[PDB]
Amino acid sequence: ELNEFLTRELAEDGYSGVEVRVTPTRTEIIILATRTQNVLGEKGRRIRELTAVVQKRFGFPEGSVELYAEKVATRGLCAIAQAESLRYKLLGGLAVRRACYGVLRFIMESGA
Amino acid sequence: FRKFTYRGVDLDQLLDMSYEQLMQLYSARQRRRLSRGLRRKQHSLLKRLRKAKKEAPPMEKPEVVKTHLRDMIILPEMVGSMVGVYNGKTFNQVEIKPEMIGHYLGEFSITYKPVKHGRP
Amino acid sequence: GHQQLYWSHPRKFGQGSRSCRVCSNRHGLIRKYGLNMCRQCFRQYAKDIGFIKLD
Amino acid sequence: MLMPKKNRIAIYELLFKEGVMVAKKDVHMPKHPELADKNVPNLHVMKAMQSLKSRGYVKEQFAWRHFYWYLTNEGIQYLRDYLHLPPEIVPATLRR
Amino acid sequence: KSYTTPKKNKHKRKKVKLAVLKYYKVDENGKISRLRRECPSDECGAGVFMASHFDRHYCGKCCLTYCF
Amino acid sequence: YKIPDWFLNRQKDVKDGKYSQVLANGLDNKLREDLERLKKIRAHRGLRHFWGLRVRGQHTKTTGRRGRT
Amino acid sequence: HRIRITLTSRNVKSLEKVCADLIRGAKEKNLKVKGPVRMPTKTLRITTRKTPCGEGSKTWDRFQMRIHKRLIDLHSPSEIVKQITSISIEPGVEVEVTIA
RNA sequence: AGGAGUGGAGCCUGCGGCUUAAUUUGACUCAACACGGGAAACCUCACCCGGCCCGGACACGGACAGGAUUGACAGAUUGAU
RNA sequence: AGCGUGUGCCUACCCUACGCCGGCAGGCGCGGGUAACCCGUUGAACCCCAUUCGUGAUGGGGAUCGGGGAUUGCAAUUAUUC
Repeated sequence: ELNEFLTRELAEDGYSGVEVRVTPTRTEIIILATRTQNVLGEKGRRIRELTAVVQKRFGFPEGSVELYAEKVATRGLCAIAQAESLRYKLLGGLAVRRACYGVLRFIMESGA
Repeated sequence: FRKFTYRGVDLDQLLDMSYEQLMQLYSARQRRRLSRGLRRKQHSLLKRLRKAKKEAPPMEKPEVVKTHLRDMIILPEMVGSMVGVYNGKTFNQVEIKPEMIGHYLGEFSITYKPVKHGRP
Repeated sequence: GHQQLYWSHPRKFGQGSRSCRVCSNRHGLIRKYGLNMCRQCFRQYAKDIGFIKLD
Repeated sequence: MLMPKKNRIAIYELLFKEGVMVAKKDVHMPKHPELADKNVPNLHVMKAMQSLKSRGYVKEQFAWRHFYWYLTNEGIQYLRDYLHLPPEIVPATLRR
Repeated sequence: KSYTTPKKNKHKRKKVKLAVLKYYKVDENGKISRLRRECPSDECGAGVFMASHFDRHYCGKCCLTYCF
Repeated sequence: YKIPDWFLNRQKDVKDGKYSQVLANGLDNKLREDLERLKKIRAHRGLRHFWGLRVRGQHTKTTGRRGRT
Repeated sequence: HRIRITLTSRNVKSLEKVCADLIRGAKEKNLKVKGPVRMPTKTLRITTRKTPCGEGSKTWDRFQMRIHKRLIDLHSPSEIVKQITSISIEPGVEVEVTIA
């Protein structure tokens, strides 16, 4: 449910997946995306709203949930990020073969 | 010409009964129906239905009060009454005979039609 | 009496008292281990839960 | 939507206490779990925040069976001049 | 959908002209008179009032119907 | 003769209300008057017995082919 | 004290690695420690139809979920147990400590 | 080459057909027919006979604090307090 | 004998040893198990031993149908189940 919620919300910044790591009296969920400057917003507004909605939805104690956002290298080796990029390129208005050739050339230029 | 009865007791005695031994005069399903609990949850309709039975006209045939309840236990309090019970489309008018105590109004009103076949 | 007859029918039991937690469809529910999904949503979301095909 | 005034207000200072709001899409539920001190169903929250979405002050998101709402600055200012607030209280999502 | 059966209507509610001024009676002297009944419950202390019917007096919300 | 009341084929009869085991011609007479009583009170069971169909409430779409020709 | 530490996880390799790390710490701390007792594993089988509709050959899916559980006993006070369990923990392995 | 059989008997279930206010519907050789994970007394329910509420956002024009509007007990009417 | 399952999120509904009552279906007090810990050494059926039956639509087969008694559930008649 967490992965579904973030792949519906963060469709713009190239979402890849979550990584929930358990700690004694602490939970933190690492978010790996492409635009890590845009997931935070201005002075970390959006990440605060995401922590708040996770705390209010999943039934967690207050102050026990802290989200962390990091960028991942080799964007061309991630299937979800390239699929979202091709979706954004088709939705903005472009030739489908042109976008497919561009993303395939980017993937094999990334070293696949 | 014969005198009518139900487990040996008479009609006037059946009117002068209480529910606690009416359980033992009734059958197993009807005793469970009376012994389930206080009739208030779904059965305020049943309560005020017996109030509608208790409401009586002068010395004529009683008026045909009509229901939508097909699972009513026949009681001695409604002997000689007229009721039109719902079968889905219409209201089947029926005389409550003194032989029917221990039954349901859904039995004397047939829901489906008798099937008369033709050609394939 | 609409406030009393809006939801007067009991729903303590039956298949209408259960629902999927993804699409809310009352058909083909998986009540084993408290997944409480339909079979199609379970096949959609089976890999990331931890269920894999080996047998 | 017929709605008591106290429920509208109480929803509004909950929305301005923390700048998020969550609700499950079900109308036959008696009380909101977060507002268990008072008496209001989920239908009031859904229809009120649907009206506030239509007038254009929140986002909207549906993941599985729950709602997700996010305030914008015009929505912030609308709550500030609806709730009669001096310019010194902000929701915690904007401050650190 | 217009069908051959007659169409029902919602209850329109009849509009009274200044009913509160009919409750308090003002004479030429320095006194105030209460025509209809009052409320005795602990929920409504002295605020709401009862109905002036021909055979009962019905409360506004406390349902303290006293029939003569 | 110390035979318990639950060993009887006719317990709590609808007319006289006593436990009495009935024998052959009496059994046929009691069944005949029971069906006559059901037809007289015009219950669903009596109507199905008068028509000559399955009365216990089972599917008659496929089974029961030798009822008529 | 009778201290029991229960480890339950889904992977087997990370579970064996963290169990090796804990028994190595217990061996280098020079105290009496019980061996890694291996409880029988549990499989969670869900069998469902592949097609969403009711058309096609009757093919079925077979899902499994293996669960591995270990328990290792120690003879020490509590602070040693917490300081040895809060070192180099793995994300996919649950640790759970009680005292009888 | 053989084994268990099925098709004949009773019964359960599904489909076609007929009947019905309604007997909801998809699927018709393998590749439709104990299939839709469909073992439905109510919910399921998508079919029929009847009655309640708006859960018709938002924008415009009327409307209105002298009242825009909400709710209901005596008694009849269905079916329902 | 071996695969399993078992006190559930808004969700109320678990598996049962033991003692008493009743032919049985069942009812009441007491305890266990969030499980290699308790049901449970899962005293399963088919088999094995020994009576009764004797080629008879028969003690094969249990369709159809009547009466009574319990449990689930708000409600079982078009018979829920036993």
